[PDB]
Amino acid sequence: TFQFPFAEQLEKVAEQFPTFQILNEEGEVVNEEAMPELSDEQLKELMRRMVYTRILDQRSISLNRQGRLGFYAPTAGQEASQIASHFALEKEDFILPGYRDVPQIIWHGLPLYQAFLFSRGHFHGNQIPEGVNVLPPQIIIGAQYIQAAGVALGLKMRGKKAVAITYTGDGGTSQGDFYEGINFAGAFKAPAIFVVQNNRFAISTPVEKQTVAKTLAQKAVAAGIPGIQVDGMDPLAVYAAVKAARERAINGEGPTLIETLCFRYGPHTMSGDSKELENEWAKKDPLVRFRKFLEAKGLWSEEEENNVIEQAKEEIKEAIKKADETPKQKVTDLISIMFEELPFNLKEQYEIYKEKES
Amino acid sequence: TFQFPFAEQLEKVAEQFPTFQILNEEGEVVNEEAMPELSDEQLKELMRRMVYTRILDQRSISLNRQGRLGFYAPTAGQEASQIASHFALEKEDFILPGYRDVPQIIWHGLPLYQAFLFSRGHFHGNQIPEGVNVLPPQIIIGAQYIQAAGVALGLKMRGKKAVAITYTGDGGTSQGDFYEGINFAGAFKAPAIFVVQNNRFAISTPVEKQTVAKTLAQKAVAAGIPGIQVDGMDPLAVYAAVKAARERAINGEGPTLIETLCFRYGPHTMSGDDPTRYRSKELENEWAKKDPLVRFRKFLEAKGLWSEEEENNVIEQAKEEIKEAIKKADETPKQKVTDLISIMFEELPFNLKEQYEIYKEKESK
Amino acid sequence: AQMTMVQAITDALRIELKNDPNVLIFGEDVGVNGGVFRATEGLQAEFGEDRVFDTPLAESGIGGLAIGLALQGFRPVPEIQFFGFVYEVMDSICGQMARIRYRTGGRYHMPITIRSPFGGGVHTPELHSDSLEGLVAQQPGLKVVIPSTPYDAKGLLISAIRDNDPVIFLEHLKLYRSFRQEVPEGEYTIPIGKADIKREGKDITIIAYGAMVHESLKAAAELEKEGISAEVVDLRTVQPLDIETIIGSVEKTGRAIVVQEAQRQAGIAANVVAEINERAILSLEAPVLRVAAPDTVYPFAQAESVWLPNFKDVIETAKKVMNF
Amino acid sequence: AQMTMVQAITDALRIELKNDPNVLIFGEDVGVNGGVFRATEGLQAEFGEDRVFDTPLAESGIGGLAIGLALQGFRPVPEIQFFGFVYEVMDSICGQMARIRYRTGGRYHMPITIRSPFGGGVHTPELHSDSLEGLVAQQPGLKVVIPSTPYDAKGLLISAIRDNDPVIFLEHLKLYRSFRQEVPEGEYTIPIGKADIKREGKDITIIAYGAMVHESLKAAAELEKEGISAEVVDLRTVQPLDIETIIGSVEKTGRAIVVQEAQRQAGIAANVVAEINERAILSLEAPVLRVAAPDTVYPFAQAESVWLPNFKDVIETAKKVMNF
Amino acid sequence: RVIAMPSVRKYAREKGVDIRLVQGTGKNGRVLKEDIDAFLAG
Ligand SMILES: Cc1ncc(C[n+]2csc(CCOP(=O)(O)OP(=O)(O)O)c2C)c(N)n1
Ligand SMILES: Cc1ncc(C[n+]2csc(CCOP(=O)(O)OP(=O)(O)O)c2C)c(N)n1
Ligand SMILES: [K+]
Ligand SMILES: [K+]
Ligand SMILES: [Mg+2]
Ligand SMILES: [Mg+2]
Ligand SMILES: [Mg+2]
Repeated sequence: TFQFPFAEQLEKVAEQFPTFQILNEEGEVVNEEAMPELSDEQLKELMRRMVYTRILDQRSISLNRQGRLGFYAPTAGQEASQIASHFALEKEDFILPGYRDVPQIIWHGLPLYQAFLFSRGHFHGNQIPEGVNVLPPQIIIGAQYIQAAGVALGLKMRGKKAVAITYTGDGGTSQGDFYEGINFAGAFKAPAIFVVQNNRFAISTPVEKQTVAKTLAQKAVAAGIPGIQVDGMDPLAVYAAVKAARERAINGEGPTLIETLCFRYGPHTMSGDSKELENEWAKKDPLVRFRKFLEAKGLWSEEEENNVIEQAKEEIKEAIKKADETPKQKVTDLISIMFEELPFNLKEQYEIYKEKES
Repeated sequence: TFQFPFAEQLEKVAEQFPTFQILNEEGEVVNEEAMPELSDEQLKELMRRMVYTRILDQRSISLNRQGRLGFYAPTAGQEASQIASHFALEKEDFILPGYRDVPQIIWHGLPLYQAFLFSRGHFHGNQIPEGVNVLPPQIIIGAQYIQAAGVALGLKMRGKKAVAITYTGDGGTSQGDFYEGINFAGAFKAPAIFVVQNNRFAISTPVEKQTVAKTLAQKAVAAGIPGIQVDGMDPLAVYAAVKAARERAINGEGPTLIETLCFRYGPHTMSGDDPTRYRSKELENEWAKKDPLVRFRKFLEAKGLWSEEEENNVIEQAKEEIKEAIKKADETPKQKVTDLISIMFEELPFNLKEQYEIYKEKESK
Repeated sequence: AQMTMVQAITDALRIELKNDPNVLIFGEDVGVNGGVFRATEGLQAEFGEDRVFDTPLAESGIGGLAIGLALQGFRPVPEIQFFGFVYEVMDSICGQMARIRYRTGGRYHMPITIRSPFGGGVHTPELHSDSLEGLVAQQPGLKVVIPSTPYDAKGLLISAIRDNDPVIFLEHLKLYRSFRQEVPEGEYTIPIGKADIKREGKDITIIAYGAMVHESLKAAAELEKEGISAEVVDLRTVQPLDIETIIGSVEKTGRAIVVQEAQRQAGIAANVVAEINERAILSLEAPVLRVAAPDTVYPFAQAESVWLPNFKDVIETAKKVMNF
Repeated sequence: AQMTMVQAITDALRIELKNDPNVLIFGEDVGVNGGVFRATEGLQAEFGEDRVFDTPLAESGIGGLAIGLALQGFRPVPEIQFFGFVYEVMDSICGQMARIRYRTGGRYHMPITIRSPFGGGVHTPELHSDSLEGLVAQQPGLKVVIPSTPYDAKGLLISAIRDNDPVIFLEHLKLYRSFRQEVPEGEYTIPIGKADIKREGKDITIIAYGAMVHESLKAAAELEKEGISAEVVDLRTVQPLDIETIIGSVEKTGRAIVVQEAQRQAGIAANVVAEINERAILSLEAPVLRVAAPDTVYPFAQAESVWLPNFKDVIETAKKVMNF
Repeated sequence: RVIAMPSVRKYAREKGVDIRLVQGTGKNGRVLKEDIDAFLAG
């Protein structure tokens, strides 16, 4: 019987999505051609931010166990994927984060104490400062992708030379909204950057159980847009991919999908939950290779690292104090932010709760 | 700045999905190696069913215009896509049609008069004969894809050597449920055949407005399953593609996506769509020459397997059977509210028990 | 001019496109084609594809696109082709856009109007005619508007578009062009959340919306010959309810019924009944009864005439209340 | 044995898995992990990956899978991780499985039980604690079950799974391990659509479901200190309502209130009020009032204690009704 | 206008009492079942 070349098909499509890498685990440059143009100060700032973010995760976990934080999704291990991608953005760019993408929106301008109030569950945590282009973290997986296509189209219609960037995880890619978002952006040639952070696990679910797709980058093919699979533990690879995607978008050529290969060293969240598979990825730590890369260039030192750590600890201490001091929510606060003009039922209930709060 | 090979990527991927063809527009075999093994009688039957279905289309449109049918999504131009794909199936295979895929489920065993009752809007039209493995036409675009994944999984779990086959259009490929269905089937390595009938328009919307994907077949890549693009005006190509997908599925290798390149000569449906608002006559005439009936007739005639008498016999047969079916539809008793209540649940809940008694009394007149 | 309801809707859209450069209309087949019911006919030709455009076939994506566009300062007016398809986009509506002002403590908002046809009597295929207003009525942060006349539709649609929070605007398929009514040219608004008295009466209050307002006015004409004076209240907006107008009427008549096309277990009738019993039970001569469809799935098309509530059911239930 | 509600759910699931080989359990993290709240712990270990399995992270696909498996003779028991995620799967639930027996005139049916947690008081993130029972209660062809005790959960879940049409089984987060109760080992059932009296009383009927049953029992004990005797009725099933039990109670007491955790514009309380007004208005000494949450989006977690109805609100409203 | 619960209004009719005449001894003038009985008994 006649045989279609399906094995070849699978293999040939795979060949189009090889893992992009600039820096190996020893901090050696293995792709000089693709090295992004960054000043010495930029490279240092990149490291500072990743170190800072690692400390933020350690403190957030401790503060959660103390009851001083609420909902928290650990980020340790994803600093290249989260901080180096953000580092490629401009202030005019719009971020649509998932629930784990708190570090990106902090670096983009959300005050740390508001991030803590988001965790705790306080409307003030979500009152984004004006002109800071972010949404609060999205709980509905994939919803941020279809919203991102609309933000990107909005930017395009206004002639802005900016992108919408959005983040989800490997589990995220199985959602209808994941596919609809990339396809809509593709269809409108919209300046969107879609980032898939593949940390191997959707809660307890291995990525192998999401899909038989051999990469997640290749899902771009279904929208007819370019995809890139990147070493997600490599700050320079991540940066270079998002930078390239941004350039393509802002010049009218449409979106890109980027899959980062990373890991989260911690639990899914702090709500509910191999030792050797955790140890394997511990050696690939983005901090390790970037430390080596900078130290070989005379751009980093124990003293600078220790300084950033203490700076992070002090800023976290003050942010949590500032969260403690924000006034408690009243039902009349929640009613007042429901509409511009209160409908009759909410008018009545406002008076009831005003009187109760008196 | 460093440049990723984005143009090469698009080029090389889409190159993995060239249009599969066996018969060209003149009915010449242009791919002898792929020729499906079909007997002289099977070839004739395939032609008879495609002619029959073309008449069914013409009559259905006429009946709708007379008020004798209700909802109707014309099928002329898709006969290779619908009929030759079904021809590759076995009785045990389960069909999950869209609203235009009425001919597939008729050939799979839904009586013609029930298809007509489906159009008119009558519960009995959906009372599929027992052991006929189909669902009624699905109105929610893409819902049939995620349901097909579950049917396929169920077949796999019972160890049946059968497939679930489902159909949607070019428009349907934009739906989240399209994507979730093929991904779920891939993830569970389930025996599902997904067919996308690309007839160039989703109502008034050109396929190029759905997606910038060069092919619809390449959407398979997101689920990590194989995709095939086929000349949907070529009965032999469609057949061979579905047969190959079926072989893969039943031998435990998981699903396939098949995109057929066809055309609908008629409007989207009979409820007001007007193709002059969104496409040219020159495009319609261009696809008129690709008529699956034209090449397949030439192919059969050159083998001595078809004649005008045989064709006129099928046509007269279709017209008589259609006339009986509309009569049988008319003779179906009118629906009562008590009927609709009774098919709601195996055992009626209190509210429906109450309302049953009320309408029973109303109906005693 | 003497306009049909669909003409009134088009006129509202044209006026808002003209007067607000941020207004965008989009959805399946709304562009070149001008809509499957011609509600956006000529709009793309007049105002351009940058402003009136077709989308890929995906309701969820349409919802997301509207949310995104709103974040970028636009005033989206997306269309959902039939409201039975609302199930595909329920998260964008109820999970997202209804909640964004609240979620961001007023930092962002959603000036979105979703237009969708619904309603029975025209023998549509499955999930085209379903009454699902009862679902979005339960989501805080939305307003839900349902006109019964051309005059109401134009004035409420303009109000809806100008409203800076999400409004669901539901268009009854039976009423699109089954009659004409005088409609003022130019812009006018009708307050959202405000009912109106379609027929003044003394003996019983009949509360209705959508196609059921006509069935109620028909019933009230026949009830008059029987010596029963019915006040007919068109809700116009079903979330939020115009409590003052409803209670005002019920306090005068001391008797009321609520009429909906939706199944008894769906729609908004139970909410109206609960509000009346709460605020005006010291005026009630009798229970507030509901006229509603049977609790089955929306009828196969040929069964619409025996299943859909009609003026005869309104008469029967009115007289039930009168004789209690 | 003394069991928590989550333990009773697991025991019921085990019983059905063993009794009926067509029973399958599946969803996000239900297999290896035993579920987010451990409701399926050890079930895959006992019955295998063929019977209890993980799915990709996609609610709509899970719905579709359940439907298709049901078409192939299985008895699917899928899980939606939190019911705020129902918006993703509304078409499979309301547009499809609820309608299939009707759609096919009894040729196919959907013996499906959807399990999903909901409910507040445990400081979850956004869209985890919302009460969305009001949405599925409006869809003909579905039954909606909400237990408040271990004994009820095990008896109702076995009935749900055995029921040959779709049942939504909603599990309150706060009640999963809030207390232990004696629960018979082995199988037993409790009828769907049947309420029960949690506390006998003569002065006021308090109707509640979910976590509000405990709040109402707490209120009743405080009311009794003042010689106000409240009859507490646990709906157990919110669709269909146990009319005979509710009405029997209200006719005896002559006064009633309905208590829900959902927003006033949501939940099912309005339906209960409407059914009481319709059937027993002649017994009412006072209007039937509702205890419900404010009509805002579900509260930011730290605002839960000021927003959620509690026994103090139940006491206040009961007294309002006694003094009306 | 009269202020009265539906049960009272219905009781008035079943015993042919015009309720608009009766003086209510309930809160804010609300007429009660025992007032219908006090109107009948003189
Ligand atoms: C629509 C939706 N369905 C289910 C969930 C439950 N859920 C929350 S986080 C999570 C797993 C995370 O998967 P992934 O997309 O890989 O993101 P990660 O947490 O690894 O960053 C799941 C299943 C959700 N938040 N939203
Ligand atoms: C979920 C859903 N959304 C929208 C529609 C409205 N609609 C009905 S038929 C149709 C055209 C579909 O186009 P396509 O998938 O290419 O299939 P075709 O009708 O051309 O066979 C549309 C948009 C529907 N039936 N279901
Ligand atoms: K609006
Ligand atoms: K069931
Ligand atoms: Mg993950
Ligand atoms: Mg979806
Ligand atoms: Mg099409």
